[PDB]
Amino acid sequence: GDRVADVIESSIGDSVSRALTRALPAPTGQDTQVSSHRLDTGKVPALQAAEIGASSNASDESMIETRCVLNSHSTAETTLDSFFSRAGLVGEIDLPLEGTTNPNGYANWDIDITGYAQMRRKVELFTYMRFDAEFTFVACTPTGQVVPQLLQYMFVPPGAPEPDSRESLAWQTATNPSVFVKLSDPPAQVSVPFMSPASAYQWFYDGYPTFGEHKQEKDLEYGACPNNMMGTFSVRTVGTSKSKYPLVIRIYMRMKHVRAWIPRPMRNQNYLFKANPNYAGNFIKPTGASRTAITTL
Amino acid sequence: EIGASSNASDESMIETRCVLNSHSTAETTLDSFFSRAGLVGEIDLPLEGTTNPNGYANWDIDITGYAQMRRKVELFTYMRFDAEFTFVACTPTGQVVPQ
Amino acid sequence: LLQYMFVPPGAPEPDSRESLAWQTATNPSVFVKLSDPPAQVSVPFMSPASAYQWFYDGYPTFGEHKQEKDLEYGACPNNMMGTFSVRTVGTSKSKYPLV
Amino acid sequence: SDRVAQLTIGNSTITTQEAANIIVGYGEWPSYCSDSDATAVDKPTRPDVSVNRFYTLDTKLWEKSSKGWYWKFPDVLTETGVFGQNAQFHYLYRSGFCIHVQCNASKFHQGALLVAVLPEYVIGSVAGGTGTEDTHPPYKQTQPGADGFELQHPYVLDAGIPISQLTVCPHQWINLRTNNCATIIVPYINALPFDSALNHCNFGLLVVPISPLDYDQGATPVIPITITLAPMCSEFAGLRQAVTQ
Amino acid sequence: GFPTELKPGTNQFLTTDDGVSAPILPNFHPTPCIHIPGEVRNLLELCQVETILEVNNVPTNATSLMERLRFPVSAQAGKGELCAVFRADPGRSGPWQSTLLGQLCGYYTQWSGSLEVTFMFTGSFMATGKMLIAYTPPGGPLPKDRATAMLGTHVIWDFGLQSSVTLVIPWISNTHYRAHARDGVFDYYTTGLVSIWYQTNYVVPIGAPNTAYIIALAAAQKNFTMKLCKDASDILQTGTIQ
Amino acid sequence: GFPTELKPGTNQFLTTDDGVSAPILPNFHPTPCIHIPGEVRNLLELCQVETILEVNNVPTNATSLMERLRFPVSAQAGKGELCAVFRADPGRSGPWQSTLLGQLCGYYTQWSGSLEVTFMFTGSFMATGKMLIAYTPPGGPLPKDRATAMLGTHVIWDFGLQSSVTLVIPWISNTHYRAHARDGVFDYYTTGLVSIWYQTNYVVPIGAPNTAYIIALAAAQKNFTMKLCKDASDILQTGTIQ
Amino acid sequence: GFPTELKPGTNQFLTTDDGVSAPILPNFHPTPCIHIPGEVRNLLELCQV
Amino acid sequence: SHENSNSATEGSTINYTTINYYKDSYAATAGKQSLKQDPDKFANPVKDIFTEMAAPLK
Amino acid sequence: SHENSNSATEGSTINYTTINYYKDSYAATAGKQSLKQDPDKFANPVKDIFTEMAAPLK
Ligand SMILES: CCCCCCCCCCCCC/C=C/[C@H](O)[C@H](N)CO
Ligand SMILES: CCCCCCCCCCCCC/C=C/[C@H](O)[C@H](N)CO
Repeated sequence: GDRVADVIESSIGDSVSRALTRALPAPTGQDTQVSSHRLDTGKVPALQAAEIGASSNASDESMIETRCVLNSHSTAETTLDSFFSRAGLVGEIDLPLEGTTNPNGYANWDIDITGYAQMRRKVELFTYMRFDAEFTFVACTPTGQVVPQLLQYMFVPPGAPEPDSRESLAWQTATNPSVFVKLSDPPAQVSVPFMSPASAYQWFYDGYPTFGEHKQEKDLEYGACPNNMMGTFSVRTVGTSKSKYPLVIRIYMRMKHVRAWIPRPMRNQNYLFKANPNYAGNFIKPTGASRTAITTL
Repeated sequence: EIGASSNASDESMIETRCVLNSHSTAETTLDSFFSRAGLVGEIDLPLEGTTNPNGYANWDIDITGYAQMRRKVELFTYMRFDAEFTFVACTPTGQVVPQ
Repeated sequence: LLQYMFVPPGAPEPDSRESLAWQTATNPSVFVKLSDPPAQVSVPFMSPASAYQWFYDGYPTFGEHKQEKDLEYGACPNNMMGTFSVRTVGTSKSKYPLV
Repeated sequence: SDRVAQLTIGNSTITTQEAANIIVGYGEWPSYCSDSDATAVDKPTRPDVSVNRFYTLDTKLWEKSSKGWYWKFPDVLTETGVFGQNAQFHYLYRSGFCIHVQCNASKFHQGALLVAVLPEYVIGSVAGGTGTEDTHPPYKQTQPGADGFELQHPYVLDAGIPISQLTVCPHQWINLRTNNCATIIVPYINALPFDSALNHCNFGLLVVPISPLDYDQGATPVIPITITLAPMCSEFAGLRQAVTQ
Repeated sequence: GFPTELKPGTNQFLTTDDGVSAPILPNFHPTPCIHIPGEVRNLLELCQVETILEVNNVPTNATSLMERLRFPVSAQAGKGELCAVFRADPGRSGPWQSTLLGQLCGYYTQWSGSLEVTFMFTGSFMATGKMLIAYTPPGGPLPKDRATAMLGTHVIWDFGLQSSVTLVIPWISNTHYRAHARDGVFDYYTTGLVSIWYQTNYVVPIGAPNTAYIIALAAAQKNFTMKLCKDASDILQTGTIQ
Repeated sequence: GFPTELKPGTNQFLTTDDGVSAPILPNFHPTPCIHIPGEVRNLLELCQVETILEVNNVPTNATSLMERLRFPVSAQAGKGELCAVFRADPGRSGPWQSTLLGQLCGYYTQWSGSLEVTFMFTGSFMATGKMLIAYTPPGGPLPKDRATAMLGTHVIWDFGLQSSVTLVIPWISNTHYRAHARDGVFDYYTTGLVSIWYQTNYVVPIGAPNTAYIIALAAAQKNFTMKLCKDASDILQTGTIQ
Repeated sequence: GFPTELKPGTNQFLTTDDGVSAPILPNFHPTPCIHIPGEVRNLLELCQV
Repeated sequence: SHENSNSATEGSTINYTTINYYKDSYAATAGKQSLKQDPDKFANPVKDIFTEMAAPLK
Repeated sequence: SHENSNSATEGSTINYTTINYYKDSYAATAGKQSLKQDPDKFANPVKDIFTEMAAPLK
């Protein structure tokens, strides 16, 4: 009844092998002879050599422990977490008593990396990443003087509406987690989990309840001014009215549990915009400091 | 079909889940539903006026203060839960005072 | 509020309050109000050898005795090594003298 | 498969003989691949054959004034190329590949190329003043054709990424001096378990002549470049639309 | 005082936390709860209990509210026209907004709004005829004829002895739902559709009525789950709630 | 209250620390990460992957940007002159600034910028000739002739069937890099050098081209390590980044 | 908050004390000290030379 | 016990496991040397073989 | 030991037990996998039986 079938795409033989646990290296190799050692014997100069092997005080004997330096410091400040060590000042939200920047107390901010070009440079060596997040908040007057006042913080998950006015019920809500603390108290250490809808951070169609990706016909990547609905922040001044002091809030983001994938060449042009790595195609520049000649330095 | 249950039932040679461990998969229980703590009471004390002139202010537990909370809580007939409360006091302009 | 920061050897010198070296990411910094208890802190062994000894140990350039390729000046901060920096937190001046 | 099916020609412009040049690393089709997982109410299937043979798209010519060319995937798997009979209907796609590049020249020519595959190679366009943050990504540039497209500024890779550090990705050095073969294998690379048939274009293939082509007068002034590919382990499924019959 | 350390995270207040509580009445023992049946263990098992679904949601008045639930299958045209179509979006608008599955979807962000359905026929006893039910996968246009809809996936109903049919929807996830860094820039949303076609005319012996009514059900099964608890936003208020 | 002690280190804030965090969303389980290939384990294994290196970094315009990478070996003089020289400083300026090893060195203070290199020849097929490659240890002057450079350490290349050569640099640490208690007083910096000498003239049969091009590579191995994580300082900004 | 007690000795500062320190640079490993001769163990053995 | 990724899928085998603990005695996600699912260090039968003499057939 | 509901009555068998503990090492009311009164997972003798052939008597 059935007359057609073909898949193949297989190989047979030495696929796998025995199962052991021997994580200790042993003397490997020795020597082998070739020919008459000469300088200009005719074929090739500058001949080679070989060794046998040894691994610290573990492998082979442990009679003498003569390391290069008598235990100066640690030798592993190169991992991914080590690279992503500090916590840079990402957010610099400013609240005046009166003015045009933030008159109604409310101030909306969202997570991004383009705020720091250096941070973007350091973070765009790869394609796929997966990390947690933390945040710390410091509030001070422009002249640096603590005052008695209460503040309201809240995190906004992706796709949640935007609280615009102080009277917005989104301030009340129940689902958006909120934090209350006086500014005289120590800063508000807090963590944020991995909120992406995939296994790695990558933009395109990931935001908005509607469609997305390239070549729009059914969606706008605008969402008014808050483009790319994602994890944002909100902050008020607690009170039925205005406050009595100017405020200068600050943010401190810090990665943790960092894992990368697929490295790529870093960058050799100045950044121009957000979410669109353009460059100065008419003002293309070299990379290193060029010298005069090649024969001389 | 026949049947299989994760890496427990049958073999455990390969563990190919749908997503490489994105997050937890149990944010649906009753407690998960009743997660946040909503602002139920908004008692207001003026220095002088008509609302609460004599300092005292009486309030009682209820749910009708929030229609959304009542909607969420009236899906059933019988319930049995504990309770907690937290209190925050501030001036209308938001300035702590010694009292 | 005050801002403290440690500067490892060979790092640039923050001269003005507007210097981005104040911002940085690599120089560890400490923030604490002065009304709080003092800021206890530790500093590891930062020398490039197995013991403290001057001569050619500072500057990205050369050093030691009989200079021909380097100056042990580095402007005023001679012998670039572990230094400290301190500001007054604020977009402007402060209201009190400090010691 | 084999070397025949519809396209049976096995002799290019130089009409070469004396065996072939492949230089195999793996052991003759090292097994099948996986199926992964999902998190929705969708599930794909397999088309088996009719995509298991070889394909040889058009040959682009190398000259002294050349700058380099690039390709996008799976743009050439669609109607933009030889195929296009089972590429625009379904919704999900995923496959490995067996890409082979064969050049040809006499013993009197000089120059050297460079092949490289850059996953998620999103072009930043020519830019240079075309102020665009997020309005409308182009379709007339990112999908040139099965012929590829000549680069504008190879040093910055027409995106701003330096050409010097390219060798991080898998790569071979096409050198006119000694050999003419280039075989590369690229597995599936995507964050999501399965890709779409739309603007989620996978890795792009780059070919840049670093060592310029040169010769003496009287010889052949142009050297052809052949491109062949083999879609190991491909799938196709997914479709739902308006009035059906 | 004690060999402790000042903690740079205290003195604050979180709304989604827990910790050492404080009982106020020590001398207390609440009434021991006896086993009353109908104890619900999870917010699920409400997402797969059958609930009737409105499709003919044309009327908006008060008296005619009834026929929002069922639709006619009378015998006027019976060869190749369409009965009704809809989407598969649970918590946006339209049909699923009326059932319980959509009502529960209105409390999360990761939904399906899919899987098995059921159609119950109310023909008298002597009605015969065949209906064509087809499903269109996401990212596809609805067929312009019955032949095109016949392709892909479909099922042919009948009225002889069926009185029921349970089509099931598959589940597929390929693209990005919403990756808005800001709102008002992206409007790209699409979903598969379901259609009903008159296969053959509605046969009836002389004496039986002409118009019947097909009802529709809705449910799910144990594959998909809801996620990302977000606060529901509604208008189910009147302001004056004394 | 409790039998504790007041702690004279709390209430402060450190930027390079860790401690008891505070999750905000308990009901959450992020997507389980499947095994996607190309997972990088350490910032290393980028410091020994071959990357082409520019030496003829004379041009500074836009069109002529290409030949910064390779240099000519044409046959005009072929007995005893010099081709090109450079230093071994990774993260200061010049050649290594263009490769990936120097780019990674620009993030630390304890570097080497050394070890094996590679040269790939692009002669047509029929070019013969011998090149002299020599390395000068630190604290030494570059030889004024080919004979002096021949001494010490060196290697003689050829074009018959080589098409490649991999010289390796040793690693030596004797003096003090920078012991500046203040800047502007010390300017004593030096490093070994590498030179290329025309051993014999560039032979070619009548019919082949005259000028060829040698390319150069760069990599390391598993001996040296980077240290003292310091913040990189650059100018890769434009101010206007909307 | 916790079942603790207010401690009537904290908040002060002593000049001849010790306690929980605070390192600033986690990614660090100072040079491993090799055995250089002439290591002095105690302020004594200078009082009888 | 042990969880494959977290709930049903595969891929986060030795990547993500468990969740968290109290604010004083907490932990994280990692792997140990004992009590694994399966050690992946089993291969490398050949290590040095013959020095040079492989196959001078041509 | 074990309490039936809390004092005398029945119904809160595996619902409410014990009260509380200190402010640092506390607990709540739940059930375990070992040390029960009686496991209630004992039923289901039949699981698949004959495929279709039950009783075509009419
Ligand atoms: C829509 C913005 C990017 C457009 C495409 C350009 C490059 C595509 C791949 C990189 C962009 C997404 C992948 C993640 C990159 C960075 O690591 C993320 N911003 C992490 O925060
Ligand atoms: C350049 C300053 C010293 C010039 C040489 C004079 C004496 C040389 C040996 C002593 C100076 C370096 C060795 C260390 C001495 C003191 O213990 C260090 N300052 C420790 O802080």
